[PDB]
Amino acid sequence: QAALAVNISAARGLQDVLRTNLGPKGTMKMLVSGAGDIKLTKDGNVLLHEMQIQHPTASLIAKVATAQDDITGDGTTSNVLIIGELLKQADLYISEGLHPRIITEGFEAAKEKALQFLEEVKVSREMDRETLIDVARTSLRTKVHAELADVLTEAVVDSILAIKKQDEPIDLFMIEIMEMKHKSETDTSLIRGLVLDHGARHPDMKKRVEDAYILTCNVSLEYEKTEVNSGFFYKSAEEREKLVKAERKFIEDRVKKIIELKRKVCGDSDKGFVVINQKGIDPFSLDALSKEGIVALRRAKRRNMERLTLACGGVALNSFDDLSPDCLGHAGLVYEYTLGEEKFTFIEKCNNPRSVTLLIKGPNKHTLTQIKDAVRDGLRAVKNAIDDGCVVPGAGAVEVAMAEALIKHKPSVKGRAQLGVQAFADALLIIPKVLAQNSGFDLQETLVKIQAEHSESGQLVGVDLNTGEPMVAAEVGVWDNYCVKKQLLHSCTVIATNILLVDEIMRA
Amino acid sequence: QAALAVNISAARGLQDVLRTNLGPKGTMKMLVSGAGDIKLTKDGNVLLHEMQIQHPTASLIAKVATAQDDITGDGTTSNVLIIGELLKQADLYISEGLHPRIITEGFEAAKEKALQFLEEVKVSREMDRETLIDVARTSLRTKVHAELADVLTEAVVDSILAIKKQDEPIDLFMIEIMEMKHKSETDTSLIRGLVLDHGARHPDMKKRVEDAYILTCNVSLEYEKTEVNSGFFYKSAEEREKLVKAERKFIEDRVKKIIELKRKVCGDSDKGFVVINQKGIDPFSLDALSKEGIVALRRAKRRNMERLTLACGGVALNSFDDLSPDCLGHAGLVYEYTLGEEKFTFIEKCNNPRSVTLLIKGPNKHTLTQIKDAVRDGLRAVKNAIDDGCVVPGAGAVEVAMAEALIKHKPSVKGRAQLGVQAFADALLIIPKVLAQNSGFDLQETLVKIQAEHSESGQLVGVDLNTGEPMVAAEVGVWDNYCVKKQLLHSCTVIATNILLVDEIMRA
Amino acid sequence: VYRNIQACKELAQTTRTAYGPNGMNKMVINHLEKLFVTNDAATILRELEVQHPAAKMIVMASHMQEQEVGDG
Amino acid sequence: SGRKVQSGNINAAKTIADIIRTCLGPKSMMKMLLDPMGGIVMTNDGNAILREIQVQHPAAKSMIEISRTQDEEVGDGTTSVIILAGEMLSVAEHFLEQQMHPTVVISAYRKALDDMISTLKKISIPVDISDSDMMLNIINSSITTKAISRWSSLACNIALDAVKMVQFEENGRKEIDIKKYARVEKIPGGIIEDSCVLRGVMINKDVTHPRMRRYIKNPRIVLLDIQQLCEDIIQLKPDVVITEKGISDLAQHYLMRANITAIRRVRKTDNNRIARACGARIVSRPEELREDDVGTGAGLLEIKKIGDEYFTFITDCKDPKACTILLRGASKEILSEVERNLQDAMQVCRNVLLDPQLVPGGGASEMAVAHALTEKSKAMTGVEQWPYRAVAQALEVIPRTLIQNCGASTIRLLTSLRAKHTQENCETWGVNGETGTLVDMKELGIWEPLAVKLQTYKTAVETAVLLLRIDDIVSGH
Ligand SMILES: Nc1ncnc2c1ncn2[C@@H]1O[C@H](COP(=O)(O)OP(=O)(O)O)[C@@H](O)[C@H]1O
Ligand SMILES: Nc1ncnc2c1ncn2[C@@H]1O[C@H](COP(=O)(O)OP(=O)(O)O)[C@@H](O)[C@H]1O
Ligand SMILES: Nc1ncnc2c1ncn2[C@@H]1O[C@H](COP(=O)(O)OP(=O)(O)O)[C@@H](O)[C@H]1O
Ligand SMILES: Nc1ncnc2c1ncn2[C@@H]1O[C@H](COP(=O)(O)OP(=O)(O)O)[C@@H](O)[C@H]1O
Repeated sequence: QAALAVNISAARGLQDVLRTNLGPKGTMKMLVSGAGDIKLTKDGNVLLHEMQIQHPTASLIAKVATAQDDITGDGTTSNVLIIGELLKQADLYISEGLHPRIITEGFEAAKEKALQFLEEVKVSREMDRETLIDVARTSLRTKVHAELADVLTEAVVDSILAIKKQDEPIDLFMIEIMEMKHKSETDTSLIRGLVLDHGARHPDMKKRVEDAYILTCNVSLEYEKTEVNSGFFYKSAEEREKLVKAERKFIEDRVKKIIELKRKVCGDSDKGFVVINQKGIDPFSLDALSKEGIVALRRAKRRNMERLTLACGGVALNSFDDLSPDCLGHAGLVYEYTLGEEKFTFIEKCNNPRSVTLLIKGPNKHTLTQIKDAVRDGLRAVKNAIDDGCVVPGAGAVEVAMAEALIKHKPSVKGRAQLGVQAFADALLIIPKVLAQNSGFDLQETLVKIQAEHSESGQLVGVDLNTGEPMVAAEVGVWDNYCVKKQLLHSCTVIATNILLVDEIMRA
Repeated sequence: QAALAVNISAARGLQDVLRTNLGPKGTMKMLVSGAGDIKLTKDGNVLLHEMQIQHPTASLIAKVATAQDDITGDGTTSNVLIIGELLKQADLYISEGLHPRIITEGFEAAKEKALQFLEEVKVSREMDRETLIDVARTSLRTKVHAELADVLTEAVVDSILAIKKQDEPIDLFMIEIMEMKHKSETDTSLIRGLVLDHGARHPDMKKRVEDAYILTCNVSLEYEKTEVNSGFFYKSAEEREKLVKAERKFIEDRVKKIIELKRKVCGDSDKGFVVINQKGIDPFSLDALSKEGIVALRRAKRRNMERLTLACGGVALNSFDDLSPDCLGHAGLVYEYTLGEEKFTFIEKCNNPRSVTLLIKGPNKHTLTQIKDAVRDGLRAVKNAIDDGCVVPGAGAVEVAMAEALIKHKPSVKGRAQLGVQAFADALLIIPKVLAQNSGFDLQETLVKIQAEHSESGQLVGVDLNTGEPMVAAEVGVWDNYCVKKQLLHSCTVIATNILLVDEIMRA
Repeated sequence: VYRNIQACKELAQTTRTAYGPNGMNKMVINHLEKLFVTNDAATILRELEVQHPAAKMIVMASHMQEQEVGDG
Repeated sequence: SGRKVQSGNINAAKTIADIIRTCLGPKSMMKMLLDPMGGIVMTNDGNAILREIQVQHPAAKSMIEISRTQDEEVGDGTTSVIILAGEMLSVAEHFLEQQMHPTVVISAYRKALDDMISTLKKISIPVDISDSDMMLNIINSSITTKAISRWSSLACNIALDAVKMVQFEENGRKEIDIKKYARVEKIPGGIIEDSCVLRGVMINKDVTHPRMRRYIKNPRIVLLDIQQLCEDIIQLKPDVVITEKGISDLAQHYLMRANITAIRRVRKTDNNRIARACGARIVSRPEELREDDVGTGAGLLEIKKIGDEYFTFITDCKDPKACTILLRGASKEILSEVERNLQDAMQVCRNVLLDPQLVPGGGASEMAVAHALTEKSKAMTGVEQWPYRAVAQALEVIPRTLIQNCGASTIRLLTSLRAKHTQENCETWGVNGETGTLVDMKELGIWEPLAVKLQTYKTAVETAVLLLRIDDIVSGH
């Protein structure tokens, strides 16, 4: 009776808060924390995961929405707008009776009709470079500046078309985003193979490695000593004075094992023996072995070594010795690059060059984070477009045609479910409206123009976010993902039903 | 800037107050006075004259509605409901900017389309007793108890049919209604010709007289040879004695003229001439007149002379010295009815077969006023129906047809005026909705069934307020008036656009 | 509508106990502040100046009942 | 005091009765729970909301406990009891106020319940046992409309074996049954279709070192809790002995010398089911030793490791009263529903053995019994007949809430149902729970177990008389 009204008000408030974010031309919000550090972002997922919401059921909506749509690429803010509009439209009929179950039946029937419509509208144009360009641009211009997105589209699309050779979509490890703080943010490219965070204390050991062999195996040039005896150095410090010694024999054992490894699998000072340590190493043994042609470094994280297993090769055990070099692999180039003060090791052209890392040079922390999120979103969107193989006309093209199909589907359903279907259509109509409003033009001017021209066009058609003119998104380059639409519709219907079925609230 | 929210909320509250009044099964409302007087009524014509109206613009709406209804006086509640719904629907689109002027343009276009559509759904046939029975039933069941309307419709249709002169319409004073204080309602009959308000109940009065004649006198016992009446000048010696003999001769001098006037027409007053006086008459002259059948009475209202001038013939001028036989008005059959306390002069077969009087009878005014208002507006509606040559289907059948016509006229309009006509059409559905609500059935379900039936069948399906089912609304004789609908279409639009165009209320 | 029903119910309950031969007597103080003892329902109701209009309707209906039946 | 205490009790009863009156049926509304920290949970189950809600009135606590204890007794119907009790107390409102003592009300309610039992036993259409077609019809009637819509076959077969592997012919003909001796194994892994039934209990534990014999053609399992007992077991030489003590390698060879295979670190949850499956007797006191020390256990054993973990397979038991229903799948989010569904199916089989009947669902049984009482009341006399009619009238609460949480207007539908039902002699017309329209239940294929209906009505009447018997609550605060 009134719990429904409370939920409606909370959902409308959340929708109104998230109104001015949809679309590339939409403005962006900024997040402030108690510490003082601020984040500047526009993506709905991070906004809902970071906002401090007052109303409880609004927090419910945000949490469940993020949880469900983590599976698909994005569309979070569009989903929130559609569910808010659904609730408002249902309220305009509930306020005069209209028991929520009938509205639920109408919603489910409209969902079925919209699913069939989307199935028969989806366009299966064969994949090429140009379509990937268009998808990357559409998915990137909605998270970062215009020209920055234009620069980043080429990098992301080239990386993704490189990845696509496996004929199966895989992600996470195979694409790595490195972060650094060069002033020139315009520098953004891709590096094949691996890029290591940093190296060790080596004065011009190998540099241009060219051909190399990778064994790693967490070398022990600074093998752990026996420092821990009882708490700390007590009056009985002879343990931490002498027992801490005699472990240099481990370091010399590793040195000699690498010695015959190098002059067994190489036979010359060339062909850099690439090894890594998970902790620091002593410069003495390090440069003594590097002067023999061994590429030894230190202080690397795990993710790089697991990537080395699949992209370079070689086992990795901290406690080890010389063993079968069968696991060892080869690298085309292990050249090291330094920008200003910190060293980057470019492990590229290696065996299985499928693994590729992405390079950005953001000036400060928040721009770096926004760039990382934008490139991740673009990668996910293009991967989904690869997987479905059938892109769909965006810019509100599918939504308006879906609304028209639902309206023409009104007499098909009996009972009072027609009211639910009509409300569902009017709610799905929100997306082009929000696009036009965020762009700056009048709401209903653009909406009426688009509907009127789509009446005779037959083909799908969107909105140009530069003049308000209707535009055929198919021929321009605006594209969305089939799976995104599927998951959005399904989750939207589910959450709308769940909220509408509530009757009363009590404490606990 | 958007300060019209208060106006629109007041209009919505006024609509809510006047809701639950349409249809024969509407909910009656009781009006309490400051002194404690209680009035029972349902018609909005009087219901918009409450003791208080609260909000100012709500009072403005009532003022204009009760100013514009007097042309027809049958759709005040319908008009207010339509205004509330129009404003609410316009609010649904004014919330997102959308300056009201374009909404007014849409309203104008929708009004033009609706007036154009009115010309076909109307049916124009010849009207006779059985056809007017349906009109009287429809216009009466909504303002009185159901059973009483059954006997009153037949009592009014015959009266109006008999008093229809020609193509020229009726006069307001041509029909007069009289009441009494009988304990039992005892149906309601009809009397042709004039009915006396009050007379002299002297036992020698004559009741059954045929071929009579009538004359009106002002004063006959106060001033000699003068028509002025005032207190006797006791201080004046000449005046006191002159008026004492004027108490005797000022009546008899013209009484002899009256008796010779009637006796030359018929020996010893065979025709039984009748006379009426503005005030009382001398008891001796009263007996002298009653002996000859002259029948001297009193209390002649200022309108009886004019009414009998066109009904009983002649001129009932109060000037005395009649002399020539030209002021007398023939009374074919004068009958004196004295039901209970008051005596009434039934002048049958007078010099008019028109100007009848009703015999409405019932308990104390608490309900007799409702009965008289119901018969009054039923007479008004039947007068309009017999005036115009066309009638329209009722029970909201026409409203759904207008809604469909406006919806199918949507693409022909350009710009946001399409949205304006859409809002107007959606607001037009209030009549079936409020009828279903008042009848007790589900609001939206009944309209869903009605629209489903009307979609396939060109017949203007209506609502049956006993089962909540679609009904043809033509053969059932649920016809409503036509001119009322035509005037309502203009009168709703003008006030709607006027209120929607207001801005920045000022404290003058 | 429930307020009118409550008013009529209270008015009926006031004079219900006086029904039949075993009616309780009533302490009746008129407008001019005079002692008066009786059990007749019409006497107290004709003295009861109730305020709710629904009560007015029911009492005037009772008055019409007394008009031509004289009791009940 | 006086009437005020009973009024408070029954008002607290009505509040928690109608707090969830909408929560039953196939179109149940979903309730809204928030704790005072911002945590939010969306619930559709009456038991969960009644558990999480906090109330202080003793009457409300008592009825909540009544519902909770009735939950395990029968399963389904856990909310209809609360609704019925609340409605009966709400109609007893009007008789408590007119100054009649609660004793006559209790007498009338008991007479009404006595009529209830007979009327239910009359109109219930008979149903056979283990026949596949109407058994699956029952499965659709009760188990479905939940998250096992696309996996009903596994629940069907598990229930079909379960109703046959817990048979107890103790004091009659299989009328005794239990729901806790079934060796259920809910192990995640693989497709959900990996579930299967195996005759005889099986144990998640086995010998640490499998260098030894476990399976013998005549497993004489003996329960047991120092080698003195080890070589005193030789009194009959059972092949396998189940104990709860650790066994060493030398102790294991001592067992081999004793021709026994003991087990270690096994809980009573396995031991009792082993005893039920094998039908043995436990004895350890030296003076208690006799010819009855060892009872023959299962008929076979097997050594097998399923899912990279060591199990004990007691297959082909002497008594098929504690068998194994293996269950493998993705996770447990589907299998709790399977557990409650198999519990319901075992109850259905048990009552069909007791009273092979299925009362019509969808309020048809409620309408039939209400009509029976409202026609029987016309003959019998006494002031006690007012509660007798009141309970029957208030029993109409199930169809009214069913129609209410469907969209359709309850009043018109209820009047149409009753008016049709009176003229109908043996029709038992009900209301569709999904569309809110009148339909004969035999056509719609919906039915309800007789035992659960009897338990619900009897528990509701008993709760009503218990809450109307209380005359005061004051013993402190
Ligand atoms: N260049 C463009 N012109 C018009 N519409 C666009 C353009 N780029 C993106 N869009 C629209 O933006 C929508 C996605 O934006 P948004 O929902 O804010 O991002 P997210 O998917 O992260 O929630 C898509 O539905 C698409 O139609
Ligand atoms: N028998 C009937 N069945 C259905 N509707 C009726 C019937 N009689 C009258 N009506 C409805 O009553 C309405 C007119 O009453 P209304 O306009 O409310 O009078 P007013 O406005 O003067 O109070 C018409 O629209 C007509 O549809
Ligand atoms: N001796 C009696 N036994 C039973 N009932 C009686 C007796 N005398 C009168 N009555 C009842 O009392 C009723 C009328 O009493 P009451 O309400 O006090 O006055 P009124 O006659 O104005 O209604 C009658 O209906 C009658 O049935
Ligand atoms: N699909 C359906 N159609 C009609 N009635 C149903 C349907 N499903 C359940 N019911 C009725 O609802 C009643 C309550 O059952 P249910 O709500 O499933 O469990 P609980 O009794 O624990 O709330 C049953 O008596 C049954 O007759």
